[PDB]
Amino acid sequence: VLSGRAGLSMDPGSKVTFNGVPIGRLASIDVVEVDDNPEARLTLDVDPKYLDLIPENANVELRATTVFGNKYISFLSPKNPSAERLSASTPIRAQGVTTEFN
Amino acid sequence: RFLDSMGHVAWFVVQAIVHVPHAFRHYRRESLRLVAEIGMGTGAMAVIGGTVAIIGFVTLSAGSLIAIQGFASLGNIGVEAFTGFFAALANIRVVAPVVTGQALAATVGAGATAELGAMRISEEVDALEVMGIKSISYLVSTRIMAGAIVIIPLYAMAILLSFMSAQLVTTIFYSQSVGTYEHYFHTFLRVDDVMWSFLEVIIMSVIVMLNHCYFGYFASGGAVGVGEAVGRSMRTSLIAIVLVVLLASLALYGTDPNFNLTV
Amino acid sequence: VPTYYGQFADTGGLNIGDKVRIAGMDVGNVKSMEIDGDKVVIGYTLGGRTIGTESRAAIRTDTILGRKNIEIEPRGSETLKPRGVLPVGQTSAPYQIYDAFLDVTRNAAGWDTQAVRQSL
Amino acid sequence: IKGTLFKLGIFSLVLLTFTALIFVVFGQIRFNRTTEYSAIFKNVSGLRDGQFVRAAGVEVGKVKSVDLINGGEQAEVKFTVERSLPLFQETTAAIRYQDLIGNRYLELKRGDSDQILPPGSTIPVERTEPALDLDALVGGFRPLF
Amino acid sequence: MLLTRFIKMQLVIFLTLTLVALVVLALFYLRLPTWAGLGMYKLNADLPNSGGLYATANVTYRGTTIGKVTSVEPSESGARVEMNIYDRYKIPADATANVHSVSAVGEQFIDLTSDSGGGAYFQPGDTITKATVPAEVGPALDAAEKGLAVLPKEKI
Amino acid sequence: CGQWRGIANVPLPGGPGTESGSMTLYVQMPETLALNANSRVRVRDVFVGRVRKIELINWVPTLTVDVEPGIKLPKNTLAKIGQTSLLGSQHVELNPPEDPSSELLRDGDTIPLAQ
Amino acid sequence: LEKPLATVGGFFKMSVMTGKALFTRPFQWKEFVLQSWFLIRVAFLPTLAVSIPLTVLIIFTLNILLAEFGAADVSGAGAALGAVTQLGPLVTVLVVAGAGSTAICADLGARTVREEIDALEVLGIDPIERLVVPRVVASTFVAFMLNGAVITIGLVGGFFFGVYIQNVSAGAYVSTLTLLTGFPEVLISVVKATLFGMIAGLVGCYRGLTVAGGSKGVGTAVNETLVLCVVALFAVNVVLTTIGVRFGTGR
Amino acid sequence: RKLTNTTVTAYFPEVLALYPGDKVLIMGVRVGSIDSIETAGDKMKVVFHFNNKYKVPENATASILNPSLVASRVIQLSPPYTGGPTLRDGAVLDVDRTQVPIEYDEVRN
Repeated sequence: VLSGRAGLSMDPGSKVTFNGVPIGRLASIDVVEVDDNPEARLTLDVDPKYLDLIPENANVELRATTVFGNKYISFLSPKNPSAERLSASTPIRAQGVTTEFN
Repeated sequence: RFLDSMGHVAWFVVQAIVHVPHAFRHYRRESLRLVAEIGMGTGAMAVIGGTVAIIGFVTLSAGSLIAIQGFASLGNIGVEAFTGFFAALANIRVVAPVVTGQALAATVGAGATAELGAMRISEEVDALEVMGIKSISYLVSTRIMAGAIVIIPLYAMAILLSFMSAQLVTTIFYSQSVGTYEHYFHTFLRVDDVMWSFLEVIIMSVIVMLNHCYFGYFASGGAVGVGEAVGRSMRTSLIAIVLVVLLASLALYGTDPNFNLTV
Repeated sequence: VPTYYGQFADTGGLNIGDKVRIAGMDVGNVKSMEIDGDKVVIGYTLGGRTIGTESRAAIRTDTILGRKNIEIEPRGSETLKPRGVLPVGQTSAPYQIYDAFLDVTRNAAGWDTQAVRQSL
Repeated sequence: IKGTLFKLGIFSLVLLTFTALIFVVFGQIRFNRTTEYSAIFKNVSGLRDGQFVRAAGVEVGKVKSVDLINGGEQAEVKFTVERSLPLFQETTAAIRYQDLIGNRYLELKRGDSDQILPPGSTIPVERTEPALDLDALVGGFRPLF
Repeated sequence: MLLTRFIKMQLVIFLTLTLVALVVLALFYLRLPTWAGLGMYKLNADLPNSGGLYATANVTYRGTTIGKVTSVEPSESGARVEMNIYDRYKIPADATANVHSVSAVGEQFIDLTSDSGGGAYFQPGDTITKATVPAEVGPALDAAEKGLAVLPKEKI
Repeated sequence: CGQWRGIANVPLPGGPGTESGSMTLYVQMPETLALNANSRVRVRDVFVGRVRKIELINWVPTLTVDVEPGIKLPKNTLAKIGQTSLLGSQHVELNPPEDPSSELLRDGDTIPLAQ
Repeated sequence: LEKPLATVGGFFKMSVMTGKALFTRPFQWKEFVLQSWFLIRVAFLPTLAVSIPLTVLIIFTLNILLAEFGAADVSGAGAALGAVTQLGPLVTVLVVAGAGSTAICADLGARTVREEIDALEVLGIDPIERLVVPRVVASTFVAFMLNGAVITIGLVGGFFFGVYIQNVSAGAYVSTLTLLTGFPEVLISVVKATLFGMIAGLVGCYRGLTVAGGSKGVGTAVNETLVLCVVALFAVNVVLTTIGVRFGTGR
Repeated sequence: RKLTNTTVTAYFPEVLALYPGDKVLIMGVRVGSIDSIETAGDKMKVVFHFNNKYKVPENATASILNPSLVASRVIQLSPPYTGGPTLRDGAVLDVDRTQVPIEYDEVRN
């Protein structure tokens, strides 16, 4: 998953959810120099049971759980889902990251 | 030396395990006598309740410690209604199995080591071998069967008394409401954790009984050597119990912590 | 140490052992909370210090998690004897955080927001 | 017994070193030469003894004591500051939150003047300010709501 | 052999203690009938989003617990929730399944709300289609930041 | 002994910024907001570094920051001390400006007070 | 009840005589050194071997529960708290009652059955001053040192395990150790350790001096020594824990 | 424990995080506990008791309170007794004279 920023309180082990239900966990976060600009790259280890359920056009949001808690990766079904299902070779992007308290 | 010592204890544990069916089919009365002895103690410790009373007291102390420290710290922070749930996750996971194991080790394991050392010194092992009777099958396998039969009621009583002590300390001494404590406890406690803890305790008790019977069966040096046997057996039992609980908890909750509060 | 007293309309979530401070620094603790008719008599100690008979005692929220404590502002030249009772009119109760949330949410739930936007 | 004496001495030395390290770590013991200053606050708001004094956020000393002055109207705080750090005539002080649990610390801002404050002086209440005073904030919302 | 009638007394008292301890621990402390599902019927619900609901979370009727959530699993149209409810509680057929959070730290649950509070009752194995989920914290924080950052402060 | 500031301010091993090739920067902050050593240095909110020392030189706090190799930072990077969570820790954000420059921060370079 | 009460009275009288000999008669440096080294060598490796997996288990449980809670930055705080207030004293209780108390009881039972106590007595020497006093002082000294070592090793092992396995932050660990722990906690830990060592030495010596001889006397004596030490130390730990949390750091 | 205190029945529209055995307060001081909570139609009927030492006005308003972020919700009888008719035993409080906390979900919404 590629995003502009990873988001604070997002560390390895953060839950990855589809429709709000956990389907996996975050494995790692790295900084990638894309077009001379640092961006956050997240590696998600997800159980392949739910891959058949997630469309390719799923929206990725690095939302926050509570005011005190940590953040999680959320996948949502779009208005016009694609018949193709995502896999390890499908690049995906995050629509937005919730604003920090700072 | 070291390899030979490991081979000796390996041979002893194999010989004790393989003779369990023979003891079950031929030594039922001896098993019942050992079950009664372990459940009701022996010697001067059998007048105060035996192993049951010692287990009860130590578990009550551990639960009281958990409730006291937890309520104090959470009241100092402010979020003190969680104590109930916290108490549960302190008892099942790390405190009650280990403490029940150490108390069981002390009482039953030291009693078995003393009995077997006394028989070895009094030449009753030789008396058994003279009558053409499997000494290890008659003593160690019967002890193992009695311990496996007796561990489940003992650990059930230990869990019950630890829960009761934590609840009473929190909701009477600190005057917290019983409703909030019961709600958080019964909401954040998983019976799966209790069942896996029971399995951990059964495995730990079998290992402890094996170790203590090994130290008591090969005693030497007269009546003086029995005490050193008891001391070494107790040290080994401590180490084995702690290692067993650590490995079991690492395996069970390594990936899925089996606990959810937030979204 | 001597125990002093005060009259409050409400404890405001105060517990035994909560701090009593003068000018921000701790001076004592809370010892008892008894219902005396229309008021609540909260006993406390001052750690051997002396406050005037015109002192003001205010129960206040210290932290967001819900820790309460009493603040004392000494006034007057007369000295309060041990077991002295401050008047109910010299004591005030806090505004609870849950009261603030209740007020703002129940007021904002009745707003006709489209009308407000149109008016602005 | 000579070898036993040496072994016991070494083992006891190491374990008492560990025990003293525990005391040093959990007692906030410092071994630096300091200087004793004072400051007057209308309200210290939960400041205690042994809490840290930080110069522009960097820890430089510890709070010695707090005591009421002017008949309980003000509180004088006597604190320590590292001897290598010189305070100045406009060097102001404040009391800042450390967390939302109730721990505070003292914060020193250098100011603008270059006139060195002589050691052992007192910072007047004109340039000392309290902490958040959360109850005032929560009660100030009452007229608005 | 043996049967000294003193060992027999120890055996019977130990068996009685065992049975009492096991029954008390299983009924009043672990709630085995509730964990297994004795005297409880199964219900289902469909959610547009999970809302953070998990397994073992309480099922409530206006805040009082009348069951427990057995499983929450993602679906094509949202999330599917399977729960167990005690047979003594009969809920109206026109109820809604609202995911709720007890406080600001967590403890999600599901509340079955029926304004009428009467009429036809749900049967075991049924499914509740009407559901709602609270507003998420992330959208609220984003909305607050956007609505505050647009205000011209110099003009203020 | 003389410079002992506690168990929180001792440089700890492991983590980003400790491996070979990590670069060392000096950040002249106005105030550290009670920051401790061994705090996280974040680029794009990713834990990519560690702050070593928070010594105070001529009454302006200067931080020694170790960042892992393979990160390019323009010489006009903006350093900002922030809070990770309400009931949590603090960190140092190193974010590029809206007009990044061609020149890059080398080892031993300093981020001035203006940035 | 008469026999247990009489045995308790005998133990109290023996402890009183031990204190009188400690504060009146000259101290035995040689026997104190020998018993200190013996108790160290019999309860040093088991101490670490019980403390390290136990503290690793507690740190693992705390980290997973906090990460699920979401507030995993305070993992150090509790990590310190228990490790100073419970883990240290309780590991000391277990490894002292199991190793040192049983060793002392066995040694004094060996001296009793070999008539070395009577051999001392016929030369006019009181057994208590020559044997029991250095043994009790050594037990207290060893318990103190072992408690310190347990706390230090547990904290360091918890730090290393959490950071290098569960990917928690090192700074969030070492900077929150002192959040709930201060002078009251280390003081109550030291008091617990010293009291536990003293009680364990007293019970071990008393049971060793009253061994029943025969062929099962020493084994029964050691078993009863261990059970009594466990029960007494747990009760004393509960009382001292209540007293210590009355003077808590958070309040 | 019966007949040593006074038992009151109160109807609420919602009873969340309130359990039997939770405390009853007057002006912030514990005076009793809660006996039972059971559903009655579209309301929740809560039977609680308070010690007979204290007196409570006949027109009292039992409000459920959440003292802090995490705490045990308590039923507080808001108007302290100053005289006049008193709340007799077996009295029933309807929804018109009861209050409930704000709840976090409503605040977020």
